[PDB]
Amino acid sequence: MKTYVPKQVEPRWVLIDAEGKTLGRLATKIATLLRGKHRPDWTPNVAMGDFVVVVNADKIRVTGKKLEQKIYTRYSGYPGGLKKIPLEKMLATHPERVLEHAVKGMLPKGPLGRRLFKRLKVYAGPDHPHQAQRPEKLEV
Amino acid sequence: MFAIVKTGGKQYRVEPGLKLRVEKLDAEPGATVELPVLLLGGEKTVVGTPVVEGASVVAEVLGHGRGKKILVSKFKAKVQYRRKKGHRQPYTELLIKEIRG
Amino acid sequence: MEAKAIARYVRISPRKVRLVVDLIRGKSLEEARNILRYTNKRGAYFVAKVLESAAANAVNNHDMLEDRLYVKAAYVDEGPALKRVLPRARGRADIIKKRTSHITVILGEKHG
Amino acid sequence: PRAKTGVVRRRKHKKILKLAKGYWGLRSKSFRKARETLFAAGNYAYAHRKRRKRDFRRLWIVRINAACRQHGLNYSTFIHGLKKAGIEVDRKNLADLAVREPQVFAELVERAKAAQG
Amino acid sequence: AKHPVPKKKTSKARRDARRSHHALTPPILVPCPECKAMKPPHTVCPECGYYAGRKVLEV
Amino acid sequence: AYSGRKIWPQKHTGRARHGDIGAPIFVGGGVVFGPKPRDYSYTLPKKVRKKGLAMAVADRAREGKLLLVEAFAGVNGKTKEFLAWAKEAGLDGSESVLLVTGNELVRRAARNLPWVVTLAPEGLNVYDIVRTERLVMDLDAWEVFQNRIG
RNA sequence: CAGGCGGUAGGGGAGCGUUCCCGAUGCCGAUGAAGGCCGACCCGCGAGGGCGGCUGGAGGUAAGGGAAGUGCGAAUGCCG
RNA sequence: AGUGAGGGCGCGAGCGAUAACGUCCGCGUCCGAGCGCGGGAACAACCGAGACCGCCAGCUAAGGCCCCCAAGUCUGGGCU
RNA sequence: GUACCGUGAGGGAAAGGUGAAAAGAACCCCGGGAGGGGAGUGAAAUAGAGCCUGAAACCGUGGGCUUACAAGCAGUCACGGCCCCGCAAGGGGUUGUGGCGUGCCUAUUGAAGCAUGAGCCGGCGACUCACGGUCGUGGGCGAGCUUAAGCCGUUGAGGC
Ligand SMILES: [Mg+2]
Ligand SMILES: [Mg+2]
Ligand SMILES: [Mg+2]
Ligand SMILES: [Mg+2]
Ligand SMILES: [Mg+2]
Ligand SMILES: [Mg+2]
Ligand SMILES: [Mg+2]
Ligand SMILES: [Mg+2]
Ligand SMILES: [Mg+2]
Ligand SMILES: [Mg+2]
Ligand SMILES: [Mg+2]
Ligand SMILES: [Mg+2]
Ligand SMILES: [Mg+2]
Ligand SMILES: [Mg+2]
Ligand SMILES: [Mg+2]
Ligand SMILES: [Mg+2]
Ligand SMILES: [Mg+2]
Ligand SMILES: [Mg+2]
Ligand SMILES: [Mg+2]
Ligand SMILES: [Mg+2]
Ligand SMILES: [Mg+2]
Ligand SMILES: [Mg+2]
Ligand SMILES: [Mg+2]
Ligand SMILES: [Mg+2]
Ligand SMILES: [Mg+2]
Ligand SMILES: [Mg+2]
Ligand SMILES: [Mg+2]
Ligand SMILES: [Mg+2]
Ligand SMILES: [Mg+2]
Ligand SMILES: [Mg+2]
Ligand SMILES: [Mg+2]
Ligand SMILES: [Mg+2]
Ligand SMILES: [Mg+2]
Ligand SMILES: [Mg+2]
Ligand SMILES: [Mg+2]
Ligand SMILES: [Mg+2]
Ligand SMILES: [Mg+2]
Ligand SMILES: [Mg+2]
Ligand SMILES: [Mg+2]
Ligand SMILES: [Mg+2]
Ligand SMILES: [Mg+2]
Ligand SMILES: [Mg+2]
Ligand SMILES: [Mg+2]
Ligand SMILES: [Mg+2]
Ligand SMILES: [Mg+2]
Ligand SMILES: [Mg+2]
Ligand SMILES: [Mg+2]
Ligand SMILES: [Mg+2]
Ligand SMILES: [Mg+2]
Ligand SMILES: [Mg+2]
Ligand SMILES: [Mg+2]
Ligand SMILES: [Mg+2]
Ligand SMILES: [Mg+2]
Ligand SMILES: [Mg+2]
Ligand SMILES: [Mg+2]
Ligand SMILES: [Mg+2]
Ligand SMILES: [Mg+2]
Ligand SMILES: [Mg+2]
Ligand SMILES: [Mg+2]
Ligand SMILES: [Mg+2]
Ligand SMILES: [Mg+2]
Ligand SMILES: [Mg+2]
Ligand SMILES: [Mg+2]
Ligand SMILES: [Mg+2]
Ligand SMILES: [Mg+2]
Ligand SMILES: [Mg+2]
Ligand SMILES: [Mg+2]
Ligand SMILES: [Mg+2]
Ligand SMILES: [Mg+2]
Ligand SMILES: [Mg+2]
Ligand SMILES: [Mg+2]
Ligand SMILES: [Mg+2]
Ligand SMILES: [Mg+2]
Ligand SMILES: [Mg+2]
Ligand SMILES: [Mg+2]
Ligand SMILES: [Mg+2]
Ligand SMILES: [Mg+2]
Ligand SMILES: [Mg+2]
Ligand SMILES: [Mg+2]
Ligand SMILES: [Mg+2]
Ligand SMILES: [Mg+2]
Ligand SMILES: [Mg+2]
Ligand SMILES: [Mg+2]
Ligand SMILES: [Mg+2]
Ligand SMILES: [Mg+2]
Ligand SMILES: [Mg+2]
Ligand SMILES: [Mg+2]
Ligand SMILES: [Mg+2]
Ligand SMILES: [Mg+2]
Ligand SMILES: [Mg+2]
Ligand SMILES: [Mg+2]
Ligand SMILES: [Mg+2]
Ligand SMILES: [Mg+2]
Ligand SMILES: [Mg+2]
Ligand SMILES: [Mg+2]
Ligand SMILES: [Mg+2]
Ligand SMILES: [Mg+2]
Ligand SMILES: [Mg+2]
Ligand SMILES: [Mg+2]
Ligand SMILES: [Mg+2]
Ligand SMILES: [Mg+2]
Ligand SMILES: [Mg+2]
Ligand SMILES: [Mg+2]
Ligand SMILES: [Mg+2]
Ligand SMILES: [Mg+2]
Ligand SMILES: [Mg+2]
Ligand SMILES: [Mg+2]
Ligand SMILES: [Mg+2]
Ligand SMILES: [Mg+2]
Ligand SMILES: [Mg+2]
Ligand SMILES: [Mg+2]
Ligand SMILES: [Mg+2]
Ligand SMILES: [Mg+2]
Ligand SMILES: [Mg+2]
Ligand SMILES: [Mg+2]
Ligand SMILES: [Mg+2]
Ligand SMILES: [Mg+2]
Ligand SMILES: [Mg+2]
Ligand SMILES: [Mg+2]
Ligand SMILES: [Mg+2]
Ligand SMILES: [Mg+2]
Ligand SMILES: [Mg+2]
Ligand SMILES: [Mg+2]
Ligand SMILES: [Mg+2]
Ligand SMILES: [Mg+2]
Ligand SMILES: [Mg+2]
Ligand SMILES: [Mg+2]
Ligand SMILES: [Mg+2]
Ligand SMILES: [Mg+2]
Ligand SMILES: [Mg+2]
Ligand SMILES: [Mg+2]
Ligand SMILES: [Mg+2]
Ligand SMILES: [Mg+2]
Ligand SMILES: [Mg+2]
Ligand SMILES: [Mg+2]
Ligand SMILES: [Mg+2]
Ligand SMILES: [Mg+2]
Ligand SMILES: [Mg+2]
Ligand SMILES: [Mg+2]
Ligand SMILES: [Mg+2]
Ligand SMILES: [Mg+2]
Ligand SMILES: [Mg+2]
Ligand SMILES: [Mg+2]
Ligand SMILES: [Mg+2]
Ligand SMILES: [Mg+2]
Ligand SMILES: [Mg+2]
Ligand SMILES: [Mg+2]
Ligand SMILES: [Mg+2]
Ligand SMILES: [Mg+2]
Ligand SMILES: [Mg+2]
Ligand SMILES: [Mg+2]
Ligand SMILES: [Mg+2]
Ligand SMILES: [Mg+2]
Ligand SMILES: [Mg+2]
Ligand SMILES: [Mg+2]
Ligand SMILES: [Mg+2]
Ligand SMILES: [Mg+2]
Ligand SMILES: [Mg+2]
Ligand SMILES: [Mg+2]
Ligand SMILES: [Mg+2]
Ligand SMILES: [Mg+2]
Ligand SMILES: [Mg+2]
Ligand SMILES: [Mg+2]
Ligand SMILES: [Mg+2]
Ligand SMILES: [Mg+2]
Ligand SMILES: [Mg+2]
Ligand SMILES: [Mg+2]
Ligand SMILES: [Mg+2]
Ligand SMILES: [Mg+2]
Ligand SMILES: [Mg+2]
Ligand SMILES: [Mg+2]
Ligand SMILES: [Mg+2]
Ligand SMILES: [Mg+2]
Ligand SMILES: [Mg+2]
Ligand SMILES: [Zn+2]
Repeated sequence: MKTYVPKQVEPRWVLIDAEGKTLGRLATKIATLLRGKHRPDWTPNVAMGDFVVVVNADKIRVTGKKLEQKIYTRYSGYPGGLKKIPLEKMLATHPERVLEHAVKGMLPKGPLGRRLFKRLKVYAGPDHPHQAQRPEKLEV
Repeated sequence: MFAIVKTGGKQYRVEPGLKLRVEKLDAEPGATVELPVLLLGGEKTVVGTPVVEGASVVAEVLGHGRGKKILVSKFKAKVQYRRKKGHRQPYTELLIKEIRG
Repeated sequence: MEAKAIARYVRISPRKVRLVVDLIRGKSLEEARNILRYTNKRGAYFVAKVLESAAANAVNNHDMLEDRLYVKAAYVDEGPALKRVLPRARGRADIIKKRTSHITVILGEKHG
Repeated sequence: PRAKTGVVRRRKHKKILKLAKGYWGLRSKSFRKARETLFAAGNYAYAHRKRRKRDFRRLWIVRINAACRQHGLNYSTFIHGLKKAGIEVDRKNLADLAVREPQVFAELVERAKAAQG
Repeated sequence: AKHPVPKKKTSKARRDARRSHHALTPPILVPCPECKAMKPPHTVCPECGYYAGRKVLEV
Repeated sequence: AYSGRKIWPQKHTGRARHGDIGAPIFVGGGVVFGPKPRDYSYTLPKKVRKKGLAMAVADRAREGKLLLVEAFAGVNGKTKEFLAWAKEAGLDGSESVLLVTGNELVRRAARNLPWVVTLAPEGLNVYDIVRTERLVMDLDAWEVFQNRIG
């Protein structure tokens, strides 16, 4: 008696509103969905997660002085090439990234994890363009 | 109707007519043996605590046999240590006849 | 039906001939003649001789018609190498391999 | 009497290259690289047979959990309720039920709930 | 100079990989307007000796 | 047969270190522990030798395959003559025979049979008796055997 | 039935295979020896041993014993 | 027979500078030979635990239960 | 005892195998030749002289699976896909994604080690033998056991 393995299956689009939610505690869940681990037929070597659409990302919330004090870095390969950006500034420019970035670092590394990351759809402001898939508004 | 049975220290979901390979039993081939039922599903739903009282699954032993050879090898480095063992796990094949209960 | 030809113990290095042979493989006997006619390599000579020897064998030996011939298969195999001593500075000596080839051409008919 | 090597060493060598079919480059063409690779392979099998067991328990657990939270309770307490109610159905089967027999899993949920408070 | 030297034999994969570009190009050719024999363009025909209508050299 | 020269200097060649090319490590070099002439013989206790010789005739006695004859009648020398006689002693040659006798002529007759092994009495030995199905002996030779042992 | 069974140096035990000897004036062999190449088959814990297909073309060596130039992956080993 | 280069850690001393992945002894332990398994990101010797083989069964240890990553975004009560 | 090396004394190789029989391939064809394609000989030419068998490294041609947003001691466990063998169920090949993953040897307190050895394959390659010891062991005889050289016999015979 072998374990059930699901056959290729229709995805499930979903909608999240990020206004007011705590950055970390939200993405911890967006990852959970993306990965698929809420479906009882879950399967680790295939992409069977949800598609997540997130809106009002620009209005995510953080505790503490993280607005000014938390610092997003990235290298550049050149000498002196380390760039360091305070959260304030990132929200000011590309607020989408803040959530994007937070969720990414919670997804598996490698081919599949990079594919699951593409199923995340983050927008600042209340409007998203995926009216076509009619995403089921999620609550938690 | 389906049954969750328990034999050879493991559990399997059976239906009548299921060909099942299991840990080696004593029955002569062609003998029929009763297997304890842990749960009955399908139309009824009877749930064992741990075992369902009246139930039983009648199965017939088709035959015994050795599984394919699993070659078990050991190797520690810089220490001249190698071992080759050839494991062929024994089993019993059952045809599931019916589900009493 | 197919017709074969093999020039062998040809004193040229295989990688070099094999370069030319790849030009004509799968080609028609007419492109092949044209291609080798103007391939700026030394190997062109030898592959050409085999390609012509095959075509002869095709019609003179195997009842096949010249207007339908094509290079169905062709290859070069390494032959025994002529080994040679090359004296280097400070007394050292090297071995030069003057390599050789076994050039094979296989022609078929096809009527498309 | 002289007992020259003869046929023996080839036969050993061929025996092992036979095993190493599929291996990459010299690991399938060189006896000495074949052997080395095989050493590893043997140990990976032995250790992975052990791991395979853990791996499936994890998989099953992840599913039983998912199925659980549909009925609004975690695997944590589900298992517990299933224990205090003397159920002995294992995870390999719990998980197959969670998928193939929703209505039965759903029942086992109510039972577990019942027998912990 | 201190005599640089290959640290490892090149693998068959990596050798042949390098030669992915070594492949030869078929001679580019055109038919002669006169004798219709194939020949390289912009060159005087070796078969009939004509170029640009005129007979250039005698074959 | 090689020289004793060190084929090349100990250091700074980049080759491995060597001595003469008669070193067993070279092809064509000497052999490490190859065979040299030998005496495989040894002096088995005389008492043992006798005791087994008697014991061999015993094994053949118990089997019944021992036969004593006082003389072979027809045999004047030729093989067919023995074949005649052998027929009568019931030696049809379906089984091997050790023929022990002092009689020069009789051994001559039986000799070329591929089922017969000829022997003088002095030559009795336990190998030859074991590797034959049947024992057949002169009374004149039995005397020798009885005398050896004792 | 009960218990034990990680293991370097090292000690002990039981086996596998190579060449040769007896077994042999035998038995197997052109209806194909040895050797080679395959195999998802059989037996063996394993070293191995069989069976089948292809090659090969003249040898082979049983049960039971005997004897050793008896098993290689490394020696900047030797030869090719 | 092998061993007669040991090492780390805890504890007790000498040397040292109440330095050293220091050194020298003593008691114990483990690595050595358990660079096999779980934890401690990674890590001989710290925590857990002494691997005969098989299983798509179960319980626990250390350590853990928000995501990467198995299990509580558990329940009270404080502090920052 | 040559080739070759060395002024010299001296050093010192490699190299055996068509087939029972040369019947050793006339003649035609391509080619300057070499070499091949027909033909012919033979049981066999996948015995064609660079000749019995013809392993491995190594080099090609053809086919199946696979690969151009994934970072790797090259494997392994699982699932899935394609191709193939299979009445069935089962299997072979390949590998997309997921899990796990510090070559072998030696020397070492300790090595994946940026310590040693190995380009790869094939073959040669190291605990022997004699005499004497000391234990164990299979036997023979036992207050006794046992012969050495040699002599006789044999010519794989033993006796004295
Ligand atoms: Mg879905
Ligand atoms: Mg839905
Ligand atoms: Mg708003
Ligand atoms: Mg700058
Ligand atoms: Mg800087
Ligand atoms: Mg900025
Ligand atoms: Mg990671
Ligand atoms: Mg995106
Ligand atoms: Mg908007
Ligand atoms: Mg909108
Ligand atoms: Mg928009
Ligand atoms: Mg939708
Ligand atoms: Mg049903
Ligand atoms: Mg079955
Ligand atoms: Mg009954
Ligand atoms: Mg089987
Ligand atoms: Mg099997
Ligand atoms: Mg170890
Ligand atoms: Mg074993
Ligand atoms: Mg090509
Ligand atoms: Mg043309
Ligand atoms: Mg120069
Ligand atoms: Mg050189
Ligand atoms: Mg070179
Ligand atoms: Mg050897
Ligand atoms: Mg492979
Ligand atoms: Mg295991
Ligand atoms: Mg694990
Ligand atoms: Mg377990
Ligand atoms: Mg409770
Ligand atoms: Mg290639
Ligand atoms: Mg180019
Ligand atoms: Mg024109
Ligand atoms: Mg032209
Ligand atoms: Mg000499
Ligand atoms: Mg000297
Ligand atoms: Mg030399
Ligand atoms: Mg030297
Ligand atoms: Mg050098
Ligand atoms: Mg050097
Ligand atoms: Mg050297
Ligand atoms: Mg030497
Ligand atoms: Mg030599
Ligand atoms: Mg010796
Ligand atoms: Mg001697
Ligand atoms: Mg003595
Ligand atoms: Mg004597
Ligand atoms: Mg006489
Ligand atoms: Mg005779
Ligand atoms: Mg005889
Ligand atoms: Mg005689
Ligand atoms: Mg005789
Ligand atoms: Mg005799
Ligand atoms: Mg054994
Ligand atoms: Mg014989
Ligand atoms: Mg014979
Ligand atoms: Mg004879
Ligand atoms: Mg026989
Ligand atoms: Mg014949
Ligand atoms: Mg036959
Ligand atoms: Mg045959
Ligand atoms: Mg092959
Ligand atoms: Mg088979
Ligand atoms: Mg078996
Ligand atoms: Mg045998
Ligand atoms: Mg067998
Ligand atoms: Mg044949
Ligand atoms: Mg054969
Ligand atoms: Mg012959
Ligand atoms: Mg034998
Ligand atoms: Mg036989
Ligand atoms: Mg035997
Ligand atoms: Mg034998
Ligand atoms: Mg014997
Ligand atoms: Mg034997
Ligand atoms: Mg030897
Ligand atoms: Mg070695
Ligand atoms: Mg070597
Ligand atoms: Mg070297
Ligand atoms: Mg050499
Ligand atoms: Mg060399
Ligand atoms: Mg050689
Ligand atoms: Mg060499
Ligand atoms: Mg000592
Ligand atoms: Mg001592
Ligand atoms: Mg000392
Ligand atoms: Mg030391
Ligand atoms: Mg110590
Ligand atoms: Mg200590
Ligand atoms: Mg410490
Ligand atoms: Mg301390
Ligand atoms: Mg102090
Ligand atoms: Mg101090
Ligand atoms: Mg201090
Ligand atoms: Mg300090
Ligand atoms: Mg201080
Ligand atoms: Mg200290
Ligand atoms: Mg101190
Ligand atoms: Mg201590
Ligand atoms: Mg450990
Ligand atoms: Mg220990
Ligand atoms: Mg280690
Ligand atoms: Mg550990
Ligand atoms: Mg760890
Ligand atoms: Mg740490
Ligand atoms: Mg370490
Ligand atoms: Mg440490
Ligand atoms: Mg570790
Ligand atoms: Mg360790
Ligand atoms: Mg701990
Ligand atoms: Mg503790
Ligand atoms: Mg317990
Ligand atoms: Mg537990
Ligand atoms: Mg504790
Ligand atoms: Mg705990
Ligand atoms: Mg955590
Ligand atoms: Mg984990
Ligand atoms: Mg989890
Ligand atoms: Mg010389
Ligand atoms: Mg001859
Ligand atoms: Mg001859
Ligand atoms: Mg010819
Ligand atoms: Mg001509
Ligand atoms: Mg000329
Ligand atoms: Mg012919
Ligand atoms: Mg013919
Ligand atoms: Mg024939
Ligand atoms: Mg043939
Ligand atoms: Mg000749
Ligand atoms: Mg000749
Ligand atoms: Mg020749
Ligand atoms: Mg020639
Ligand atoms: Mg040759
Ligand atoms: Mg050949
Ligand atoms: Mg094709
Ligand atoms: Mg290909
Ligand atoms: Mg990507
Ligand atoms: Mg993998
Ligand atoms: Mg899948
Ligand atoms: Mg396809
Ligand atoms: Mg296909
Ligand atoms: Mg197939
Ligand atoms: Mg079939
Ligand atoms: Mg079929
Ligand atoms: Mg299948
Ligand atoms: Mg497959
Ligand atoms: Mg793979
Ligand atoms: Mg597969
Ligand atoms: Mg990985
Ligand atoms: Mg390490
Ligand atoms: Mg080494
Ligand atoms: Mg280390
Ligand atoms: Mg190294
Ligand atoms: Mg270092
Ligand atoms: Mg160094
Ligand atoms: Mg050193
Ligand atoms: Mg070497
Ligand atoms: Mg080497
Ligand atoms: Mg090196
Ligand atoms: Mg080199
Ligand atoms: Mg040896
Ligand atoms: Mg010794
Ligand atoms: Mg010894
Ligand atoms: Mg020895
Ligand atoms: Mg001795
Ligand atoms: Mg003593
Ligand atoms: Mg003794
Ligand atoms: Mg005694
Ligand atoms: Mg003496
Ligand atoms: Mg005489
Ligand atoms: Mg004499
Ligand atoms: Mg003799
Ligand atoms: Mg003789
Ligand atoms: Mg004597
Ligand atoms: Zn023209």
